[PDB]
Amino acid sequence: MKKDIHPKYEEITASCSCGNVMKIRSTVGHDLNLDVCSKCHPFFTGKQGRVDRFNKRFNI
Amino acid sequence: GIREKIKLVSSAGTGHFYTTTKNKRTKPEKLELKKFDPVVRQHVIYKEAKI
Amino acid sequence: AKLHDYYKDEVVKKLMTEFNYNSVMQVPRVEKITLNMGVGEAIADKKLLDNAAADLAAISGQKPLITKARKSVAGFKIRQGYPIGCKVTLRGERMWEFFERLITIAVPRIRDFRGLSAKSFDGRGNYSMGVREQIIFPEIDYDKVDRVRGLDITITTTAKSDEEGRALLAAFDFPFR
Amino acid sequence: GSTRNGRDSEAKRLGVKRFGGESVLAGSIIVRQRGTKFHAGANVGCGRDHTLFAKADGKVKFEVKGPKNRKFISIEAE
Amino acid sequence: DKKSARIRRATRARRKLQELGATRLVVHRTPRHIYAQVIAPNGSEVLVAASTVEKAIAEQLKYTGNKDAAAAVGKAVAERALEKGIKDVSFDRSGFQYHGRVQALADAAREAGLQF
Amino acid sequence: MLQPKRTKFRKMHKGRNRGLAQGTDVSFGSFGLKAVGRGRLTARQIEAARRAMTRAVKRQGKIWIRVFPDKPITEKPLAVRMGKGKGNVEYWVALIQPGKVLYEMDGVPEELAREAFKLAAAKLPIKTTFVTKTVM
RNA sequence: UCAUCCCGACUUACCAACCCGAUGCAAACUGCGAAUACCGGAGAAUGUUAUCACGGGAGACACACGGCGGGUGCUAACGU
RNA sequence: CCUAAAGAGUAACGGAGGAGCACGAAGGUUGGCUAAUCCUGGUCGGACAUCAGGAGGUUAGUGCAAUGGCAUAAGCCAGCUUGACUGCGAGCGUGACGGCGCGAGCAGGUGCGAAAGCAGGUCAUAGUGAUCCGGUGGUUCUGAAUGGAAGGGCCAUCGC
RNA sequence: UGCCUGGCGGCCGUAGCGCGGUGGUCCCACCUGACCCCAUGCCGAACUCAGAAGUGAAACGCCGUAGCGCCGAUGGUAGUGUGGGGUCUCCCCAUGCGAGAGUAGGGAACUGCCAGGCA
RNA sequence: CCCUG
RNA sequence: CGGCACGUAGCGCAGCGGUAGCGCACCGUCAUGGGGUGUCGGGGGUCGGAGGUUCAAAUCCUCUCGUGCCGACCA
Ligand SMILES: [Mg+2]
Ligand SMILES: [Mg+2]
Ligand SMILES: [Mg+2]
Ligand SMILES: [Mg+2]
Ligand SMILES: [Mg+2]
Ligand SMILES: [Mg+2]
Ligand SMILES: [Mg+2]
Ligand SMILES: [Mg+2]
Ligand SMILES: [Mg+2]
Ligand SMILES: [Mg+2]
Ligand SMILES: [Mg+2]
Ligand SMILES: [Mg+2]
Ligand SMILES: [Mg+2]
Ligand SMILES: [Mg+2]
Ligand SMILES: [Mg+2]
Ligand SMILES: [Mg+2]
Ligand SMILES: [Mg+2]
Ligand SMILES: [Mg+2]
Ligand SMILES: [Mg+2]
Ligand SMILES: [Mg+2]
Ligand SMILES: [Zn+2]
Repeated sequence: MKKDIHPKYEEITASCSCGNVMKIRSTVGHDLNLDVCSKCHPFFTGKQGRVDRFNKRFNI
Repeated sequence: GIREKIKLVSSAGTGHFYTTTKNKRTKPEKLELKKFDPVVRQHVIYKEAKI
Repeated sequence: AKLHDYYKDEVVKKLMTEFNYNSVMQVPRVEKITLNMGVGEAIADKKLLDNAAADLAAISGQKPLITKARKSVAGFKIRQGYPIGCKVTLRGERMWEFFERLITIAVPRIRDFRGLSAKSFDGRGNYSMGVREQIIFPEIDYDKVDRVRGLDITITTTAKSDEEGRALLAAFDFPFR
Repeated sequence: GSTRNGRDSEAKRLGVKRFGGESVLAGSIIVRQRGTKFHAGANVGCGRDHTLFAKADGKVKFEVKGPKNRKFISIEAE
Repeated sequence: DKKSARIRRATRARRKLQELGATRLVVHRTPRHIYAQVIAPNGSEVLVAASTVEKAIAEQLKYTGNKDAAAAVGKAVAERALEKGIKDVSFDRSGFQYHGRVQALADAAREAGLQF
Repeated sequence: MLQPKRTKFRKMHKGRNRGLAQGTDVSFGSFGLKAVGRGRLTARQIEAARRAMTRAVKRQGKIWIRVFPDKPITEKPLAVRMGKGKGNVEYWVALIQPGKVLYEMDGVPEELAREAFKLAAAKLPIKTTFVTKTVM
């Protein structure tokens, strides 16, 4: 750490739409509104045929 | 070939000069060096002057 | 910092459990995390290097090296010592805050995200990864960017092998696929 | 026909001037060389073209020393 | 590694002093302790030695790796070198930067009587 | 016609051919043609001898050529005064001392190998002889 | 050759980088290395000081062959 | 560089290459650092641009040819500077000579370093030209009856 | 007096690599923090400072082990000075010197001063 | 400018 | 035999450390009943071959095999 060359850097609150709040030390200044966090991504949660469509299509 | 001779004359006013070579194509600015002057016995500013 | 607390409080003894070591500092640590961005078009325009350096300062919270060419290469029209990249190195609480930023913001924001490759290790336990669009990063805002840009990330650790490194990253729940 | 060769330089008179066991005066040249083929030991100076000279009177004496097996020239004072 | 790097740093000064043939005040610094030896120009025989591992220093000093440690061991090595009768030694930082503990050592020796 | 693919220098001193050769042992194969006299061998002589060996034996066994013409020989063209520069390179030789195993061969019956070596020796310009692999 | 968008699957009339094992060569190669030679010191004998310095006078600066080490030439020349 | 025969030297219209410069930093010191090449991983990026790790150990580098050097680096980076100083010089090498070169130390002043110390150019060896005749600046040293001056001398330097 | 550890040397591979094992009371190293002394062409990575919770993991030291590197005979061979000789491009004899390579074998260093811990 | 016999 | 001049698209020619250029020609469309001329719009080159330095070679060097020129004289 020098002085007076690094970009300006304070604590920031961020809020994800799944009801999540977290506490992140950053540079943009203003607080963050987040689309998706690690607690609600489909991959992270884990939530991520021809004969059957033929039978359901042309069932006899 | 392109380096040409210059004389560094003293600022002590005694008319004493060293002589060097300089590349004026690369560096148009003059040359000032604190070097020894034998008649005033002091290290004094020698500045560039033409031959 | 809270990731470091998570490390020191649970990850070390978990590593102890499944690896049956003799030392709590046989349990591996993260040696350094360095961020590179090769801006090789600086020979076309040195100013976009300055814009890119500002962007990498924005993500890093840290002034970057403007790194120059090691040896002149004919094919890319570069001379030795020509500034063609930007880099930072991150250590300590900066590891932990930036790693928190990554694992809790950036990888949810990857466009068409399906997890990271576990085969990205270099054979010595150190991990590397490539980000294509820095706009997934909230440290930079949308309409003030000039060009689409990417970067690459390396986490160098003291782990002696790839299974060691992937076990450590799975302890940090790094999204392998 | 014609030749592209035919050039040479004057020989530089290199080599050891004062061999092992000489009595030397101060400032006498021991070895003229290109580079430190022989290195300077005690009471021996290495002039700017790597010329080894005796800084003091005495008897000149060759050795091999060091971890890399280099030849050193010293002056054992009489 | 760091030990071989420090040896590589110190080698130039050590061979310069060995060619000049002056008595050497060599410092060695560890995170916990510091050691100082005044040794003969032959490079094989010590004259005096003083270190923070000695009881007669560690009993009155609190911690052995600080400026107070450096100043005390410099004072101590200074009077033992004077009573052995040297008065003239050349410093040997042994690859450590002339700063902090090594600087405090040299200042302690210089104020307590050695000239270098 | 054997020749090095590239060399450090285009011309070479005349030199001398003193001493006795090493490589005096059959190394790879079993049956060898070994020099007894002393002299040079032109790459053309090597090629002619090798052709005689291979087409006498009719492609059985295997042939090792234990010499290589590395030495360039100059010749000054005719009606040219002495001096005015070393002559141009003309052909390549191999300096062969006594006791040099010149040719070597394997996989062939003894009488056939002896006959093929007889044709080879007839093409060679120097004294040769037949040698047999010894276990030491 | 099979499939021929990425992919990919076969055989080599074959050619072969690195490394390993083994055999050579080098005036402009040396991880080795003589005999001689050369410098210096000590010692005995021998030599009409044979050694060095300074001064007077020159001549000579077209060499030849033979031995050994070589360049060049054709390891040709009573060649160079 | 070889020929050149293990001191020096040694010829040919013998065998191969270079120079007629460059640099006020590419010099002085102080402090720090270590290369080529290959493999693995990774966004554009591909065989080769940047990064990380590993092997390797100078196969790199040296302002420019080759040889001999160089890790204590002479190689790379940064800070501060002008010793690329002035008058000398024990002694020595090398030349037929003109000359050329190394040089501890002394006196004056300086730079770097906390100091010991180092510095009278660059890793060394090429990058050059006698003398005459003049030109420029300083120095009363001389100055054709005397005072000056011109001219001349000395020192610095310029023109093949 | 003995063992272990650190520093400085002697010596410069018989001493260096590799493989296996072993050590932390002390020492050493890793280490814990660093707004401060200082420092990073960014990073307390290095360097520096303030300490001593944990670890001998890495490092380092020690021990064993020839898979190597290394050393290395006796004799022989090559070469060569001097004198002679031949079938004289090259060799031989008398005599003096005598390699390099290789083989048997050796070899997992030895040692000085001071300081510290234990007995 | 030319227009296969 | 010795120099010295050049090997660039199918042809003729420029360019002689970082870029390959001009004309004729070929192709496609217009104009014509049709051809030519004309008009519009394109493309095309291991830079003779090989290997050396350099970050890089058409340009710098060496050799190479082609074609041209000038001398191969006193006896
Ligand atoms: Mg004459
Ligand atoms: Mg003559
Ligand atoms: Mg003669
Ligand atoms: Mg004759
Ligand atoms: Mg010689
Ligand atoms: Mg000789
Ligand atoms: Mg002579
Ligand atoms: Mg240094
Ligand atoms: Mg330098
Ligand atoms: Mg330099
Ligand atoms: Mg130079
Ligand atoms: Mg007058
Ligand atoms: Mg008058
Ligand atoms: Mg005047
Ligand atoms: Mg630390
Ligand atoms: Mg261990
Ligand atoms: Mg031997
Ligand atoms: Mg061992
Ligand atoms: Mg017509
Ligand atoms: Mg006539
Ligand atoms: Zn969420």
